[PDB]
Amino acid sequence: PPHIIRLVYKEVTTLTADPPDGIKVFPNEEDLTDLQVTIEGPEGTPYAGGLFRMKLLLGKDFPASPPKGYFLTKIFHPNVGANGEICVNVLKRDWTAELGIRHVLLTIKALLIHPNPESALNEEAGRLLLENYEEYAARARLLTEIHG
Amino acid sequence: LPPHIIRLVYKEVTTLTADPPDGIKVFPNEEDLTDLQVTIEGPEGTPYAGGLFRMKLLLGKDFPASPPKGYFLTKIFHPNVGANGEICVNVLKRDWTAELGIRHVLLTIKALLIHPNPESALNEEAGRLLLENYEEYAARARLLTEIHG
Ligand code: NA
Repeated sequence: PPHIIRLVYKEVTTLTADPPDGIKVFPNEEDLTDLQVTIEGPEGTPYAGGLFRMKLLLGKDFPASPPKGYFLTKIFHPNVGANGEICVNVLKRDWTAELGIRHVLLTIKALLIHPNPESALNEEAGRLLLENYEEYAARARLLTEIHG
Repeated sequence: LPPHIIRLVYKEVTTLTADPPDGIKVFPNEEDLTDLQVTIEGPEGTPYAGGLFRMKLLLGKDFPASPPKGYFLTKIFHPNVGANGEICVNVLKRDWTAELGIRHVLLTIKALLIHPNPESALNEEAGRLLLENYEEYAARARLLTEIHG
């Protein structure tokens, strides 16, 4: 689909021109709907110092609906499930089709800073976060040192 | 107030001020390097979208040992903002260290507008609504944003 080609152009060029801090995007030359992404773990969080790889699958309907996202880097996070699937409450609730990849990635980076344990795919991470933050952070830091 | 802490605030606020993160602007005042004024744009795709939020950062005498105090001057309907604009930011209270800069504080506050923390809520009604009836929380938040942002 041509809109995908133009759309990836529009999305990737701007992302690389005024890059958000710690974010980089690698279009798969074989399949432009598969967008690979690295996000540096924000300072002052358990993910600090890590490089987190993820992919964004842009459906044919993008941007009518947001992409599906996966952390390829193993991570201990309330809103990241066993297969690496991401659940972002602002994406599934306040999405409009004027938004694009920049918004998606800033929302995911911001979720690393302030996870949402209510909508937790990883229920252990979510309970620790609310009830025993130090134990959540210790487990999030160790996976960061191994996998980031 | 120590002389070594001042040199680093000088350099950090200088580069912070001329090249801030997207949606952030910093306005130091000549009278007091420890009174920082900040505006944060409401991130697109949140109920704060389109608004411009004013806040101040105070660097106390224990800065950067203790983190700065933050206040929203713009009125906002947000779970982690108190009635007088006090900001409560959980990751800053728990994962703070002296090496973390002003830039990091402002990004964490901006990120907090995207993903509020209803469980640590200063604004009990905002936090409750976010968890039970997101659609009204968002409307209230959008209304205030339209008036004040
Ligand atoms: Na949150």
